[PDB]
Amino acid sequence: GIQGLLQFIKEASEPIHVRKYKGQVVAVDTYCWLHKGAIACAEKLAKGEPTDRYVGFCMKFVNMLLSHGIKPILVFDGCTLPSKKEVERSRRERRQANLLKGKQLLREGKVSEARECFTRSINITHAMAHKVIKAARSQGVDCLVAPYEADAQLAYLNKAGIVQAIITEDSDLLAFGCKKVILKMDQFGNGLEIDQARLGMCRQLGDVFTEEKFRYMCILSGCDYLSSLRGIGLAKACKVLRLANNPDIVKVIKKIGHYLKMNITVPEDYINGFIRANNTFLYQLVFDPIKRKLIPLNAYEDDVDPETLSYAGQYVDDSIALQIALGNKDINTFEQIDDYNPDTALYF
DNA sequence: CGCTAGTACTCA
DNA sequence: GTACTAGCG
Ligand SMILES: [Mg+2]
Ligand SMILES: [Mg+2]
Ligand code: NA
Repeated sequence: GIQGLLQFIKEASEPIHVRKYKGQVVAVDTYCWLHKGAIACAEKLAKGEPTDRYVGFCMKFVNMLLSHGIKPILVFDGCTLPSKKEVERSRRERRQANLLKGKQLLREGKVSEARECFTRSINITHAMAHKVIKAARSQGVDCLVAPYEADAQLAYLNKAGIVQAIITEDSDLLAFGCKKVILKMDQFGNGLEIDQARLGMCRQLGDVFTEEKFRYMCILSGCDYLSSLRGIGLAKACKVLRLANNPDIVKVIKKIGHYLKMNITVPEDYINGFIRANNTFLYQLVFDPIKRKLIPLNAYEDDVDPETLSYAGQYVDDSIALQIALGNKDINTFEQIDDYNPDTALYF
């Protein structure tokens, strides 16, 4: 998530209703809904007790979309990104800590406190996601498990013209170069839509409305793949990018002190970290639903060697990739949990 | 004014 | 994943 991006470009947003996309196809960042609905039954999840409330919670939204003549594509997070492993470890430690503390408060008598910790302990597994997948596919709703981050997969589906809008809460979708993003959507169909073309309505951006410059800005402000230099947020990064008559981003990164008059000295590690972050935003592996193969989010440019981009996700055989995409192969255990086949009983 | 980091929150 | 803001440059 880009910390503060939604508030920074709020002039590019407008209140809409999803009836706007009647007859069209939209993709869904389902893990948001999963995280929301899991909270309704955090006690049972923490205690290990069985619960299927989040399933109905998601299917509620799904049916809401279906009622307005919309075809929703539920997209799920797949395997872990090495380039994001920091935030993943952080959140893991967080959830585990709140879990142990929750158990402690459970055996201390503290009720609401332990329940709160349980809310802050929920780890969305592929099992729950697969419950939602079966529940959705039972009603003809297409589902897709990304090879890695759902963000990149959604971005691809939107760029490929397969879907016309992305339903999510994460601002990263804009940094991935999505055209239309529906945020803050409730269970009725009311949400805030940010359009890429409307980024020009943001006076603060300046000439930083192009996909490349916008990406550079989001990265420089601080993303999930790279922490920002101390003292650098959205405004100063956008300032740097505005005051630059140079397409070569690296030289600009080095001259950040000049462009800001802040006397900043950049570490040599941060340059490579930036290269890696940009390469992750650009070339993270996604799954083609049509050709059924692992491709990068954007086509490889001639100035990059795919061999060096393992942190943007490593390749597997397209059979495995397809079985993952269908939700048959467990993301964690890598063992088969289902045997669904889109041929026997999208992807056309 | 901008940015970091801590707090609080997503359900019902 | 989010929003809010007190402390501070
Ligand atoms: Mg995501
Ligand atoms: Mg993201
Ligand atoms: Na920052």
